[PDB]
Amino acid sequence: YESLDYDNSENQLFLEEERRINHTAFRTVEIKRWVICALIGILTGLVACFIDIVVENLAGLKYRVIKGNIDKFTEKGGLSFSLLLWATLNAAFVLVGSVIVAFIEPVAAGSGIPQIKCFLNGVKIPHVVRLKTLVIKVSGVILSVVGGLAVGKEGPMIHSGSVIAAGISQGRSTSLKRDFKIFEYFRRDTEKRDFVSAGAAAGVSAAFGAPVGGVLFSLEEGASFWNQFLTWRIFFASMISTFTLNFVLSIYHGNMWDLSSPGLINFGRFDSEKMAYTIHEIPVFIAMGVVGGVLGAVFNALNYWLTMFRIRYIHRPCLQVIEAVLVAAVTATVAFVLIYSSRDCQPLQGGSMSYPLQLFCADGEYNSMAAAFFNTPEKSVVSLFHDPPGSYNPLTLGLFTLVYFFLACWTYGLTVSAGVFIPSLLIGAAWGRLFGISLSYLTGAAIWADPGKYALMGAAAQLGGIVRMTLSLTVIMMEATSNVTYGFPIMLVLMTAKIVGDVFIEGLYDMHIQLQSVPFLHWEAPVTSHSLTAREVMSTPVTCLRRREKVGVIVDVLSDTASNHNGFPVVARLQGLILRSQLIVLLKHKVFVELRLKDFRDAYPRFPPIQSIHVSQDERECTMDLSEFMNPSPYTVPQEASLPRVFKLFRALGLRHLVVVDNRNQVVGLVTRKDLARY
Amino acid sequence: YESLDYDNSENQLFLEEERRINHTAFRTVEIKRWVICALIGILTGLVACFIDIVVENLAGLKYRVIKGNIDKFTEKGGLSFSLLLWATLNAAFVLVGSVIVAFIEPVAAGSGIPQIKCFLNGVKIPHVVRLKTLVIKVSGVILSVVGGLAVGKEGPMIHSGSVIAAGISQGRSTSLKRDFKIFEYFRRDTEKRDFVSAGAAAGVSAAFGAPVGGVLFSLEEGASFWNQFLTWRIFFASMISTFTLNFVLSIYHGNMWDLSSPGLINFGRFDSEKMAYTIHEIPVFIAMGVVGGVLGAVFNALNYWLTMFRIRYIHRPCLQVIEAVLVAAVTATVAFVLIYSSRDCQPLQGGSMSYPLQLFCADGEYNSMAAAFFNTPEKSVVSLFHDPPGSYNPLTLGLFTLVYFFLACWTYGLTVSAGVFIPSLLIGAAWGRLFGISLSYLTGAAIWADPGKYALMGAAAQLGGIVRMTLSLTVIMMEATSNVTYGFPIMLVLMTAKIVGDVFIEGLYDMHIQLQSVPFLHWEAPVTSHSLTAREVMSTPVTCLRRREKVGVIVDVLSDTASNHNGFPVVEARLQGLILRSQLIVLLKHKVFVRRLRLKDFRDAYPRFPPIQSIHVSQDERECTMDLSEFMNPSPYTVPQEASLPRVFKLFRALGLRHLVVVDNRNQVVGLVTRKDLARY
Amino acid sequence: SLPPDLPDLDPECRELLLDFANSSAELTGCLVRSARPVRLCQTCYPLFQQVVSKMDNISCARSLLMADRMQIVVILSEFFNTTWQEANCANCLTNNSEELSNSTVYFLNLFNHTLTCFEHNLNYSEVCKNCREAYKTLSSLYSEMQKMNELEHLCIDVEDAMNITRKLWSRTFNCSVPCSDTVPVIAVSVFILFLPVVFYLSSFLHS
Amino acid sequence: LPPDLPDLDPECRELLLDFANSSAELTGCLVRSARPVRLCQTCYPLFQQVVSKMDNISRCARSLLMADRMQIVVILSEFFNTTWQEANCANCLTNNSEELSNSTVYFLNLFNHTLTCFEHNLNYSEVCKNCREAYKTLSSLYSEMQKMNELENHLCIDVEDAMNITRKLWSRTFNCSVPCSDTVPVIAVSVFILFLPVVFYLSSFLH
Ligand SMILES: Nc1ncnc2c1ncn2[C@@H]1O[C@H](COP(=O)(O)OP(=O)(O)OP(=O)(O)O)[C@@H](O)[C@H]1O
Ligand SMILES: Nc1ncnc2c1ncn2[C@@H]1O[C@H](COP(=O)(O)OP(=O)(O)OP(=O)(O)O)[C@@H](O)[C@H]1O
Ligand SMILES: *[C@@H]1O[C@H](CO)[C@@H](O[C@@H]2O[C@H](CO)[C@@H](O)[C@H](O)[C@H]2NC(C)=O)[C@H](O)[C@H]1NC(C)=O
Ligand SMILES: *[C@@H]1O[C@H](CO)[C@@H](O[C@@H]2O[C@H](CO)[C@@H](O)[C@H](O)[C@H]2NC(C)=O)[C@H](O)[C@H]1NC(C)=O
Ligand SMILES: [Cl-]
Ligand SMILES: [Cl-]
Ligand SMILES: [Cl-]
Ligand SMILES: [Cl-]
Repeated sequence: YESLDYDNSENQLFLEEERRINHTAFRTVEIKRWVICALIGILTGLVACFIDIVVENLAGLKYRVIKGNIDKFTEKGGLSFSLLLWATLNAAFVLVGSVIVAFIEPVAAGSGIPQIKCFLNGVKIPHVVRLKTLVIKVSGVILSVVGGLAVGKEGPMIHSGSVIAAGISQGRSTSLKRDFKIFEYFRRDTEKRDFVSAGAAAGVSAAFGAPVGGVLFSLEEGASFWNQFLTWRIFFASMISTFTLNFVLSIYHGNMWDLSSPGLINFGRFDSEKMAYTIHEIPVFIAMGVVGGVLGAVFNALNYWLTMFRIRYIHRPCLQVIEAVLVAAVTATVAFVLIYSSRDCQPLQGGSMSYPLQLFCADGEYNSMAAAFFNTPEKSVVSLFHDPPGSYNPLTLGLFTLVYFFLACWTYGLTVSAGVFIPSLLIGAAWGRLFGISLSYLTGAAIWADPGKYALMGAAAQLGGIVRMTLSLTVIMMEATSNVTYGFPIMLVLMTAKIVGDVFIEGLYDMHIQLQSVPFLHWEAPVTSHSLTAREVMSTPVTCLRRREKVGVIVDVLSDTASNHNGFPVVARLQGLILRSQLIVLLKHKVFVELRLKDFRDAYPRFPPIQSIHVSQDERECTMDLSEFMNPSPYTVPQEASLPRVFKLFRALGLRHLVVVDNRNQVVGLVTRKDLARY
Repeated sequence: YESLDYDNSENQLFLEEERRINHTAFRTVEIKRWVICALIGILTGLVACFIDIVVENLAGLKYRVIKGNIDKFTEKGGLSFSLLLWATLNAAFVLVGSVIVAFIEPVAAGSGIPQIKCFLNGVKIPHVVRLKTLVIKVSGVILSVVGGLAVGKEGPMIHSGSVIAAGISQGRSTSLKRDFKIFEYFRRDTEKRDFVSAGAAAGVSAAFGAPVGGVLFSLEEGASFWNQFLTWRIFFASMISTFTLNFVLSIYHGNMWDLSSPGLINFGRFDSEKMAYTIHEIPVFIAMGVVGGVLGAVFNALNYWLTMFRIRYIHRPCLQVIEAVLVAAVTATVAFVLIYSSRDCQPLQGGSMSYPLQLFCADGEYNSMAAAFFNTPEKSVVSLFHDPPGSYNPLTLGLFTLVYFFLACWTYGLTVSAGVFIPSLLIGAAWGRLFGISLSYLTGAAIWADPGKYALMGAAAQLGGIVRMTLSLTVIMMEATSNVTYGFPIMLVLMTAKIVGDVFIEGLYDMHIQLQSVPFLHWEAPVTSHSLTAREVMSTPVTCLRRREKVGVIVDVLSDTASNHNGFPVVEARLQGLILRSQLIVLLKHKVFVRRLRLKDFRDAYPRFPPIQSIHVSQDERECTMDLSEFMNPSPYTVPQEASLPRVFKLFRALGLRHLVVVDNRNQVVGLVTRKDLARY
Repeated sequence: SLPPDLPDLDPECRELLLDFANSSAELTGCLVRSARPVRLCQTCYPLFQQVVSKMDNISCARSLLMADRMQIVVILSEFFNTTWQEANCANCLTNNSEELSNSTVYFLNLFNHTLTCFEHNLNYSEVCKNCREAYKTLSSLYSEMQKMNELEHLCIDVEDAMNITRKLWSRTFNCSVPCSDTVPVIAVSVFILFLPVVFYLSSFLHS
Repeated sequence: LPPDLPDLDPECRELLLDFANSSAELTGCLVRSARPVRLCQTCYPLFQQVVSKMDNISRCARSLLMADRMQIVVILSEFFNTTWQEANCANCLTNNSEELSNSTVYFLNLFNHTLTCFEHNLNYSEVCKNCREAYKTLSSLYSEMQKMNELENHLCIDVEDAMNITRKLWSRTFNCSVPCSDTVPVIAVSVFILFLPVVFYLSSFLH
């Protein structure tokens, strides 16, 4: 794992080009960023529209075929053969969607939220923003939602928008050998991390209909200095993506004048009279946050021990395709078993089923366990919300909730592309609704005991107990419900669920980051670590170069095979810092004492190794002056600076190599991400 | 003007303090920040509720006295006495309100928003966060609004919440001379700027019902590194503020479980399906942003020249009182002349006029120019958004929009506590409704040309053109209209308004900052600035101190009476650290001359440090030394002298610094950057 | 022997549906007959109260009321209630819908006297003179009852009468007040608007 | 007096008293065909003539409809149209509301046949035998009409009430049920699939 070099060099070639660009009148590299942020938002909204349309048509076809087969063998009596169809139809879509993740690109597995959360921190997962990853993740999340797994499709929209963002901003393909002569200025890691931040915000905004929650998501992960123009561009892209999704889906729904679907999930309207809360049920919400904190801890611990089994045993690509197919057949079978043995029936209440399956009901009514399945989980989240009381049976809703918990915990580390927000919101709104049935039983039909109000708090509690998002998730929940007064009980519930969750276990997104062993700087230094200085956490025998260094020892430092370093201060008073990629581009063009920033950005993705460049014996005795190619003002800390002081220069102004100096300006020690996340 | 000193020293007394409070059984200090922020939110919400109830009951009594005499003399004759009564009542309330700002505390004049932007930027305006400043701004807003001025009350909640947040964060009242010592740790100005940010955000959320707009307001100002738990505490204080206002106003109005008043102004709800927008009126929205930018530039130019007239000629407090009285008298007469001469009558539908005048109307009808006045401007804004088409005569709104534009521009620089958000929204919703009446006439009453929707876009356009804030104003408008899809045209309109307005003149808050010579720092380096280096920005001769030197050098450096510097790098001439003036005064008052001096001894005189004139050292004390090792900042931030100006400006701004030491190729101090050399460009 | 209420009703509940159908057709025809001269809250206030009694005598409730997705008796009683509380006919009735209250019959008496005094004095110069005091005491009583309601719209029966009287007095009679009051308003307005230029010149010159 | 202010024009009082006559008739028709829901087939000419009598006044339009804050002739016609749209009586009528459509008159004749067979076949086992063949074609014709009117996008209330009575009489109160023993093959395929994960997890753990 390598870091991205987000801090610019500001060398002589940087200063010479920024003078050349501000001599051509009406300097235009700033308007290009606005064009790119608009295109990022438009394309993220279009990919969300493509996923939504394809998933609803293919799921419509599959459930229509399965419904037509249950209806045929109902009174004839061959319902064993109709379990075999739905087990096979789930297994066939999950087979195709798990081969393309396990055999072609395994970084597409799961949601890409830990990987983009690691990219905005500053490590590069190796294939995270390639075009092949985008294609596989979009086709795989479609094939895994159609394959019937206990998953969602909103989580993978963050990674898709970030890949689009890193793709169109470069003006190159890099997989197709296309060099468009259009931008060429944005091919550094500063611009890329800024645009991927914009694309991740656009992905959140398309997923939930929450643009400001997407902006706050991008500001939490990627916790930098305040940049007014970047936050304004990110907000611009986020609004563009919400509007583009809504506008193309309203054309497809046949109206175009009702901009009514801003996200991929739409919580509805909470301005009702039954939806109002009072101050006396604030500790009821605190108790629900306690319950959501302890169930998310059980969810995370059972998934930790399930992930630990799989890394040691189910880790061959053919062996993890077979696991996903079996989970698909078992979800089909457990759904059919709960549907078959269910007894409550129910008539239509205005499109509340959309595949009304009469199995054994009384010819005007329909099987209501079959309506908990056979729906999208989004429609089930919206229907546990907003329904009038008496709409659910406590036995069947309680038995659906218990089963879906283990099905969604057992479907998270599978080798498919898949989200976990919508399973968490469905688990929480289900036991949130059941808490409302008991409240409406123990107090009579009181107006404040509306069970659709408690599904919201329960969904917030379970989503906060599994993944411990507080500030962005409160704004997402408050912005999807269109009610600003709900953010006070929602934020109390999310505080309580984070505290009660963090006492037990780490949290689902951080836990897989920790199991994949990436460095991953946190928000602050650890609490019992204020007594350390910089001289404890630093790398003390620093390998250095000089301003006028001989060439035969530059190639000797870069060829060591035990000390794979990428940052070299050039000195022994500190004069600056040079990178490994720059000083390989210096040796390729033979820049000796025996280049105008186009060349240091020409070979920019995947710089060549030192075992690809041939220096003759006569050229190992000449000199390479590094004085105009080095970063002349690197960031330094004194040797006595405390660890919270050096943690916050590193994380905020996102650094790669931090030099520790004496009071003689003598280089003693070097600080990077590994030296500074191991405490 | 001085700076905050927001960066902690982290001297050996600070390390001793943290190490000592970390060995106790339980560390309570992070939990105390949460109860301080909850109290900040509760008290900000209660101050907003007090202002709302008192303005409602005082202005309710005032218009009944005026309506009772307009209705009395309208058939017998004598309507000039009702004009004299209304001008005299306005003059009396604005007399009392302006005499306590002009003579007692002049810094409470206007809204507190430029002063709070300067405090979050790191400038100390000498009275901002102080108990006498609070009680005159709270009472002066009531007397400014009840006295009939073309102002709003929602604007100065930000300064009120900021003063509450800076006052209760200490357990000490420096005005009433009491000390209930509970919050001694937080007397250190790193905490104080972090608490004022939460109080400003709570003021924004109690003003508009927009909590995320408060957090984004106080993140734009105070543009620091990302602090996750500070931002989460600010969001906590902001939510508690809007909830406290909504809960106590629901108790006051009856129907306790009807939480329908999140802010002091409530835009209503915009899901009526006549409010929906399309994609082809996106360039119609861009055209309104051009109009808002041009009209806001006109507004700011007229207010600039009026303010430049008032600096030179109307600066005695008595003349400022007379000027405030004459504006309040003229506002009554302008309103009365437009009510008297108007020939527009309409019957009442429901609660629509709230003090109707059947002046010359036909016994079941009421005067509609009398309903543009005699209402709260919040009610005029809300009615301009949600009334059906055909509810406004174009000539009536035209004359009201024309005279209220010039009344609001003439009232802003007065020596009263008063906001300008609500007059800007009312100006813009007024011509925005006229522009929807014009589009509904050309298209033959099309459904997409609903004029209430265009009142909303024009209000945002005018508020963008007058004060040129984006990204905080955009989220406030999204969160008050309760509509996510509206944030796309509102963002487009605010972009267009800011871009069109910036080519003529600065924003109103920026103009009132720079008219009073405040060393204010913008978000980045001005134009190109990579051609300008750190060597050419900073002060080239630097007065330093040694680590262990005689105090006669200390007294002579501190009592120069021609420079008045507050930061001194301590050297050998290699840099060793940084010592302040205040710390050095505490080191001189106690006779710490060459371990019984803990870090609580620097927080004893913390707002008011004594001058060097209060320290008396003898001829024998001047010859002994003072080892500045335990007390200096052992690691100040430092740039080399070849550094670019954006690399200098970004480091200084994001850390809240007030001293940045410029250094050699060795560790030898060659310069110093101290906030006015970054603001001279 | 098909079971009761599945194909058709038993005659103990059928006849009860029939005499709900009797008094509900009388009330609808009364609402249309006494509609434009709005005598609604006084012509058939007893026809409304017999409907509420017949709606109480059906509580065979699960037979008639709640047996279908289209509950005709329920929606028709909701329509009659929504008409009755929007017309505010409780203001025209005294305490328990026995007869008209004293205030409303006094107002209708004054309205009858006002229209007869209009009719007697029938170029409407004889109308504005000699009939003004009846209009003034009528408007004073209307304002008194309108404030008496707001302490606790009026009844539509008296609001239409005042609407007829005001629309008759304002237009097609053109009665009005002369109100020669423009000149002192001009004087006091020009005197106050001239104070800012005096203040601004006097502060500019003396400096 | 002037016309229309305290009273009505004589060519306007007659057009209110005929709309009063047909509206009482329509209200009585609704409540008499309320619970055995014969609504859309009994009350269609009364509804059409109420619509025609309003069209003959909206073509003294200014003197009846737009003359008060409460518009009795408007709100009662709008109530009739909301009743007519919510019943979906246009499904029961053919093309121009002249007579009952062929689909509904054919459906309502099988409903009579099915109820006569229910009556003649009166232990409910002789009912379940010999009459499952009529319930089957009745339910299939109902599904045919339901998808047929879905080819235009509830059905008519006249046919939904008949099918509701028939299903409510067949499923409960006759308890005609189909046994359909299919538990044993369903359990055996359920246990076989749920045993595949423990085989996969053990055989990958041992190997
Ligand atoms: N020039 C150097 N001299 C000595 N130690 C170094 C040098 N550069 C890095 N290290 C140390 O090498 C160890 C491994 O980090 P590594 O060398 O991979 O970092 P890097 O190449 O600077 O960047 P990255 O973290 O992105 O890989 C750390 O302890 C780091 O401090
Ligand atoms: N110790 C110092 N030696 C020399 N020049 C200094 C020193 N401190 C400040 N200056 C410079 O003196 C000028 C006046 O600033 P001033 O002395 O008021 O700064 P300060 O009090 O240290 O900081 P501030 O006023 O911004 O809080 C500035 O150009 C500043 O850079
Ligand atoms: C079929 O008949 C049943 C009763 O026999 C109807 O049930 C009632 O429906 C109304 C309106 O939906 C509810 O308010 C009542 O509570 C229901 N009563 C009972 C006892 O369930 C049902 O609506 C009819 N269905 C159709 C399609 O007409
Ligand atoms: C008084 O009478 C006038 C008409 O003479 C009423 O005005 C009507 O009001 C309704 C809605 O309130 C409109 O739909 C009509 O178009 C209006 N009529 C005309 C001719 O414009 C008025 O409502 C009456 N007032 C009261 C209190 O009943
Ligand atoms: Cl998801
Ligand atoms: Cl996810
Ligand atoms: Cl304001
Ligand atoms: Cl303001």
